[PDB]
Amino acid sequence: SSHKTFRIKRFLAKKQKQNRPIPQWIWMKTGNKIRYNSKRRHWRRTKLGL
Amino acid sequence: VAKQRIRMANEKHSKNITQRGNVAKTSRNAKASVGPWLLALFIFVVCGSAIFQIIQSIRMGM
Amino acid sequence: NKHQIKQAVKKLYDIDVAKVNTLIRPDGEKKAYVRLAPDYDALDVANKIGII
Amino acid sequence: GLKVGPVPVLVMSLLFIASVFMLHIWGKYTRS
Amino acid sequence: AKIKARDLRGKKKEELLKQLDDLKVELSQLRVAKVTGGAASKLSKIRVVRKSIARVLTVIN
Amino acid sequence: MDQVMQFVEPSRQFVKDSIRLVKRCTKPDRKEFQKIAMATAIGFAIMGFIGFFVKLIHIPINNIIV
Amino acid sequence: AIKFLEVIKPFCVILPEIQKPERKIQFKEKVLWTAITLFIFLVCCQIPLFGIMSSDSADPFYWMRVILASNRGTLMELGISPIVTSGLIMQLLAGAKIIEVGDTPKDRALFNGAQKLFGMIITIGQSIVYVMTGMYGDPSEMGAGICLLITIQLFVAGLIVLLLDELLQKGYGLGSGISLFIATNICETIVWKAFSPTTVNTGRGMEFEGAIIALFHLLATRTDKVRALREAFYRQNLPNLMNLIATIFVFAVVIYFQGFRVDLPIKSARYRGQYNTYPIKLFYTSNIPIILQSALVSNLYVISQMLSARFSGNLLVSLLGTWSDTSSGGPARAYPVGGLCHYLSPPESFGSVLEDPVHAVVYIVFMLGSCAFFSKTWIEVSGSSAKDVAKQLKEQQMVMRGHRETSMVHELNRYIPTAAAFGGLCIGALSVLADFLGAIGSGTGILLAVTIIYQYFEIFVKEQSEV
Ligand SMILES: [Mg+2]
Repeated sequence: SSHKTFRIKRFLAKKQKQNRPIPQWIWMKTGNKIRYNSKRRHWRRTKLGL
Repeated sequence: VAKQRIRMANEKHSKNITQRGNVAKTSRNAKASVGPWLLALFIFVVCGSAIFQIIQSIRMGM
Repeated sequence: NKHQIKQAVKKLYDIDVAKVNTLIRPDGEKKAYVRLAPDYDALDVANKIGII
Repeated sequence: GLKVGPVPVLVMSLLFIASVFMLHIWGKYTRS
Repeated sequence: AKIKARDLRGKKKEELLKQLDDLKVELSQLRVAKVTGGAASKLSKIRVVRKSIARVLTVIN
Repeated sequence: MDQVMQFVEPSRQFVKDSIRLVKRCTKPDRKEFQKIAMATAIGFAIMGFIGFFVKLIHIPINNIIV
Repeated sequence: AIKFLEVIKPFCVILPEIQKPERKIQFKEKVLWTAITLFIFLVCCQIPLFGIMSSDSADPFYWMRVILASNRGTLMELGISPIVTSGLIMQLLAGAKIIEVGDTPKDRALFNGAQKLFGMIITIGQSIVYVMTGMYGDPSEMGAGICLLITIQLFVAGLIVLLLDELLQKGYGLGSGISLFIATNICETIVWKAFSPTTVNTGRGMEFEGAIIALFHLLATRTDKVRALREAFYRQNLPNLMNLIATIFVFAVVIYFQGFRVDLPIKSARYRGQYNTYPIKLFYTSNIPIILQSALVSNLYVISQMLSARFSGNLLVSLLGTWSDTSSGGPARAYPVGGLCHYLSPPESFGSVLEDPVHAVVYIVFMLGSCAFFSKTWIEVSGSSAKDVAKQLKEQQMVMRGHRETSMVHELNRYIPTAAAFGGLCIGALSVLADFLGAIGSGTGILLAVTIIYQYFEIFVKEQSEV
């Protein structure tokens, strides 16, 4: 809702920032195995629970 | 603004059926930011340079 | 807070502040809308800071 | 325009350079 | 011209505070440069001035 | 005063803009300045030396020919 | 516009157009190409024409010879001017949109090929004039045969320059050939004068011309070291170390200001990071402005001369300009004694400046204002104004972070117009300051050489960095 607590708005903001693709220079790192961000979240497909 | 212009423009666009593939992008065909007075001034500087040098050479040629 | 923002802006850049508006952005950062006194030109001040 | 190599551009210039020298040598020699 | 802790050991509290102030002003300018198109050299200086700030504060403490 | 201010203002603004622009330029640093000078100084000498020598050889040839 | 281009199309079929380099030329090969192309140019500039008999004629364009890099009494009499004047006026027309050059490679090629056509035509016109006016003799007395050889020599000699320039620009060399040649004469001019082993039989006796060399001989001969140094510093008839000191002092000032630039942050609109910088150099218009200023200065002199020599009794003519062909000691020279042109002329020395301050003041005001005016307007002609630059960036999918595509023009408008105007005022000031301090050669020439060297160095570093 628009009516929000500071603690909830701060939790949501951190979930916003984690929800990005990995930098593409991570790919060239020497021992890298990560291909993509496997922890991407979609606001419609899966819900935060809070 | 004359509201009759909707009709005029609407009818005019409907005439585009006959020139499909070459419709004009803009009806308002009708500017150089470079002012004509200044453009002429720039011409008086650049173009003349070749011409005058010839004349000065001509002056020294007689 | 707004009082702290106002005093920091005055001391950092030696300008005068008319008022301050604040919001917290959806990414968690706080944005301050600092208005300068009518005798200061923000455009001139932004040049000193390096914004423009 | 006409397509020409770079060395021929080099060559023709050298030909022009040497030729003028020949004229200067010829001109002075005949003037003797 | 780098800041080393050995240099700062004998300095008086007032000099370190003044030395700290110069670094903090310098860092603020760099963070402006970070968003206004600074050179890669200026961006790399951010970490150097941050650890310089930590060194002075460490010696003061 | 209007006609004067009509002429004065564009002049006054231009100076303010120039000061504004210069403060925004990334002027070369001391290390940058020295680096550029060495390269330009070298290019200045290399280029002049080549012409110097080339000119010096021709002089006798030119005088001998003419 | 298309009609004008098309009428030039049939002629462009026959013109000699260099072939592009299919294989990526290595830096070592490119540098070689430049060195030979440079070396040949010098060989041509020194060689006198065949058939000349008189060369001591006075040079009203004594200044312009260094700028356009032309040596009187040599194959490079015409220099690059038939190209520079062509290059200038083509861009002027295209910038004025008189000739709309399409994005198609053919239209671009035909535009470029067209430029050459007028470029050689200027060469032909000037060369025919240079022969017809008899700046070397009397075509009746030389004889028609001699005349033709001089003309053909001049025509191809100018031709060779164009292809050599085209060769360098087409990737075989580096940078721009035109820039290379002009800077070439300037440095040789500075270096030779300092280290000239030629000596001059002045009334006092034989004297070395070299500012550096003369000091050594005077020091090695004159017991009075102070007298030797004093004499070696103020040879008003010969270059002096004082001028050498001034020339070096200019050299520093120009470097410091050549690096000035405004770095706008940009990125790719498609990919994260990839933060890049679009630089707005202080000399945005480069050396072009002062070149225009000199011509407009030259144009006024010609008009002032022609009207004075016919109607000197008219008040308007006197105000426009008055000339006296003073010929005391040296070769005859037409100097402006009265009228507007006189103030428009550059005072030679500080002493002359101090004698009549208003002459320098009016000269300063016009030279600065003209240089700024030429730069300010050249932006809308050069096709590098804010709207143009924004169009290029959008094509490249670049954008300013946090900005819409349409607000980049406004951001670019902050710096581009001001950089252009102020860019001219600074480059105009530097030429005035160099000449006032007595730099060896000319500030304009000095500015050109240093600026070109940096640009030639800029590609040097970029090419060197890749390897
Ligand atoms: Mg649901």
